[PDB]
Amino acid sequence: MDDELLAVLGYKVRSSEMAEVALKLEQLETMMSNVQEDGLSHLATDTVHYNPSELYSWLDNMLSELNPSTRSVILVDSQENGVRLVHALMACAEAIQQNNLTLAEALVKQIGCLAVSQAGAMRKVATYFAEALARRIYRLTLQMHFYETCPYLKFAHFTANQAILEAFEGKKRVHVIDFSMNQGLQWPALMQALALREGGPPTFRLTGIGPPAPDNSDHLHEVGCKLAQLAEAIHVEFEYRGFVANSLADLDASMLELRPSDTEAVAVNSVFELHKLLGRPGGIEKVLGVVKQIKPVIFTVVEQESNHNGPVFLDRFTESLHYYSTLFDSLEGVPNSQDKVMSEVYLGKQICNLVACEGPDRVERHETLSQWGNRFGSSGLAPAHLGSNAFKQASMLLSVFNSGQGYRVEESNGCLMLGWHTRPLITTSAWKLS
Amino acid sequence: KKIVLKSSDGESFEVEEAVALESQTIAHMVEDDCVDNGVPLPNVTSKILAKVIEYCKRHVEAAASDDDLKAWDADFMKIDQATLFELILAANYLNIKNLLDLTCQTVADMIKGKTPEEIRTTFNIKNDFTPEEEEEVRRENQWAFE
Amino acid sequence: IESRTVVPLNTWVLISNFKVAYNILRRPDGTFNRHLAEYLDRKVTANANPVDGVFSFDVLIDRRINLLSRVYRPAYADQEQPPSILDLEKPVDGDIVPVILFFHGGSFAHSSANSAIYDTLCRRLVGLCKCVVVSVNYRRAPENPYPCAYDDGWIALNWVNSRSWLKSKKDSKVHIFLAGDSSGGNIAHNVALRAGESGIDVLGNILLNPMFGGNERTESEKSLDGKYFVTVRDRDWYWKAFLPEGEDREHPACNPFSPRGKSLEGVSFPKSLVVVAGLDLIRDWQLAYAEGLKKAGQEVKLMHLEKATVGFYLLPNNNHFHNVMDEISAFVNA
Amino acid sequence: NLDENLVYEVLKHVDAKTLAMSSCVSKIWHKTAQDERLWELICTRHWTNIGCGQNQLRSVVLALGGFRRLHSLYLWPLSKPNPRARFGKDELKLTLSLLSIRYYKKMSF
Ligand SMILES: C=C1C[C@]23C[C@@]1(O)CC[C@H]2[C@@]12C=C[C@H](O)[C@@](C)(C(=O)O1)[C@H]2[C@@H]3C(=O)O
Repeated sequence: MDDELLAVLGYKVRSSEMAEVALKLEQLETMMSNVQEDGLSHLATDTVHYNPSELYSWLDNMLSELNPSTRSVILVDSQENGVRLVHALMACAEAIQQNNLTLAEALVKQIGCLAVSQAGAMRKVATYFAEALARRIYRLTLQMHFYETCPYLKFAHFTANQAILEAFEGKKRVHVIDFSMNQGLQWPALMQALALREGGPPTFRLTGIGPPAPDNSDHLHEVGCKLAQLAEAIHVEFEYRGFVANSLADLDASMLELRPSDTEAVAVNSVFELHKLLGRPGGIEKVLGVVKQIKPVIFTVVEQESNHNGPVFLDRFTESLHYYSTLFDSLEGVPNSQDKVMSEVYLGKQICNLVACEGPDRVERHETLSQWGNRFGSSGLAPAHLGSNAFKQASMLLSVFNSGQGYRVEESNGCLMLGWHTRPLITTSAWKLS
Repeated sequence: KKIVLKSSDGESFEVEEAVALESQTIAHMVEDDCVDNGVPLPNVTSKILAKVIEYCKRHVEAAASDDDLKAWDADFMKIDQATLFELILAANYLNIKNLLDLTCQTVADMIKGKTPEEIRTTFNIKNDFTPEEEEEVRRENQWAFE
Repeated sequence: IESRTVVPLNTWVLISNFKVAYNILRRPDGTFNRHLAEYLDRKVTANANPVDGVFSFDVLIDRRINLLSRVYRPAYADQEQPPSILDLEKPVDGDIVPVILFFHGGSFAHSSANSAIYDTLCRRLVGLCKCVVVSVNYRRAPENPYPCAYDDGWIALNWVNSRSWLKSKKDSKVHIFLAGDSSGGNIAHNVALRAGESGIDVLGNILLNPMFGGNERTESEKSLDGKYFVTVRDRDWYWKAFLPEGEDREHPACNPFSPRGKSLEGVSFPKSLVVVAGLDLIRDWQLAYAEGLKKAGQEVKLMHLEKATVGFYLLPNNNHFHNVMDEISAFVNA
Repeated sequence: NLDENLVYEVLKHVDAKTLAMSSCVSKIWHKTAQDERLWELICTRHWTNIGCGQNQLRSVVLALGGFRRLHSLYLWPLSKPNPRARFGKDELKLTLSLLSIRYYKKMSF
């Protein structure tokens, strides 16, 4: 088994391999002492490291290269009168859970009256939550602006591109299945990086799936035409094919017109879309089974690191309150503009759908890394550790804006998290067939 | 082999054969033959021709230690504006890469660190931009002013 | 071969891995490879749910400089359910409760408040001491040189002193003990010296292998050079990345008992407990600091460790860990 | 009385900041400021071990909007904290991804 003291210390070393680890450490020590600073520079900049917690594999890779639950809360000083706000809000939630409606309405009015005189992000989140509670009582551009004013989508896109590119080395025919095409702001970077590779850009096939058009439009066609024009301007082959579907449970491995895997690699992408499917019983297992039938080489998953699928209403309400108050706090240094206001509207719709709605209509059921891990590992899927290059690119991304203040990136168990200081917010990971 | 060069005014200069190959235009003329009398250079001043003659002669003599040439070409550039411009034009005309490189490096060094105020005083040029376009270009390069 | 006989296998492996990782990372120019350092570091997250009688949460004290700190306090006996977010700032119960303001090491350029090793150390301190612990996250050199860390510590101390939920019935004041390890010892000493002439009364200091230096090489650096996981080159590199450019190791931040430094005699300074590891290269400087404190007229207790190396307080599988913890508990609960 | 090519030869041996400052003095200097060779050579001054040929990078950058925007939009903010720091392959990848995304944004269906 594992050494207990090392395990709590934060390292994964087997008890039966301690002597081997020490011997490898001493050999690495002598090898580094033999070489000059050139070897140190080579390991500092040229090489990459995977899964630093596994000391055995990390040391072996270094030797080969040299010689070829849990809840997190952060408090903010700007809570002079917020204590009464949380008191009233939790009282209203409990009263809602206690089949009492008149008290809930009175408490909603009290929250409104108290938030009238408040000044801060507390005011905004309290107003949105009060509106959500009013909607619950009564029943008893978005993404572009969010992308432009928040770093979540950019970080997710760049980490996904790095993972896919690292998984697409030494291949001549590639194919990408995207479960959320959206606006296609991620693929230009991937195609530009694949154009400047070492060996020549291979054939690039893209198959996208998106939600049905509310106004019966051809957004997928426009995105495909734009991407084809960009590919022509970059001199890379490109085949595009767009699909319309209400949910991912109706897909099939034979309806995608998949070419044989022995002659072409397949990569599946997903960004903030796998949690909208947990509301329907049995859908996620079928989607994972069809992914297994696809037999891809990589599966990129980006989610929000918070538990919002609890059976108890009050628990979900509390943790969602704290997560969204942290989110609204993290958006105070951004200067005022229409983008900021419209993204607060986006987050308000987020809160309203998460709180007021119930049943299969509610699609906003997030989960943390652990449960996703057991869900993926029940179908024969193994993890795939990311490297330090993605970490560094994410660091530069977060350093482009606000002088790199507040938001931090961390690694754990082969996955990356972007968060406000020490509070994880977004988790990105990669999986493969076992 | 001795080569006679004739200037615009009428002065005659005597040059050698190995130095002639330094000017690749003269070498290209030579490999095509059809050269018996002195090659005339119409649009070239005599003193500039003498200066470039001294430069090329010194360079070939030194080539046949780096600090010595660095100091020599440093001492060469003790000429004013007019001689510098004439030498640049001559180096363009007879196409000597080293002399042109040195003159352009010297002029780039003396324009380094200047402002849109200092350059106009340095070269005595006329500012032909209207206040609107001048403000526009200043705003475009406003990062350079902080 | 000498190191494998003094410390157990697990501590040897851990310290060797740390030394190798920091060695692949040091730059002769003076720059710091921050990104790979952050990637290789192991961190943890706060857990408000009590785990073995200890829970934790983060507080953002300052926003201009992103000054953050983590608070550990014992589990509530009267609350069977896990404490709520509103219950996090509950006033303390007990006639006298001490709070420990803790500073971590890393030669001013490594580790963080939310690092796994210091999280475990603070949890064990809370469990054995039965006290509240505040771990400060100060800025790290060389991107943020002197005097950023002292300002961060001063702001954290002012924040801790001004709280109303960490108070005592007996005298209506706060019982603050400053503690630090490695670089934290220097930070704690400087903050205590600053606060002595400011109004905030400090109860005691707990220094675990304090970091102090000078130009004159001592008799312990030569014999122990590179034999117990610590060499001299790293010492000069770290001291160069800290002090202002164009300064030697006789700066007051490097050597408090320097001709340019202020004399401690005639000034207020709390009692201190200095723990010195014998088999470390900076033993002589630590002993010199202890004797300077003794000669200045301030109370100081020396705990000379005969056969202990650096990082002896990271695993409980040795015998000196228990002695140090017992001595600290006796020192604070006096 | 300077001609076009000689001004290019002069501005060849000048740095980025001085070239930007001299882009404003006069119209001829302004025209000689935007030639892509000068900004290409300025951009490829702190790049080592890129891993790809210069011709392909030049063609792609020209297709995506030129080297002037590449320098003045992403490279300068990156070099602002530490001016004396060489940019590896990762900074190039990030900057090129940002430029391609911007070109995708600005272009019409
Ligand atoms: C270069 C260094 C610096 C070490 C000693 C070492 O030789 C190896 C790594 C550092 C360190 C890591 C964690 C602990 O805080 C420390 C006191 C130790 O034992 O080892 C740390 C200690 C220190 O920061 O002084």
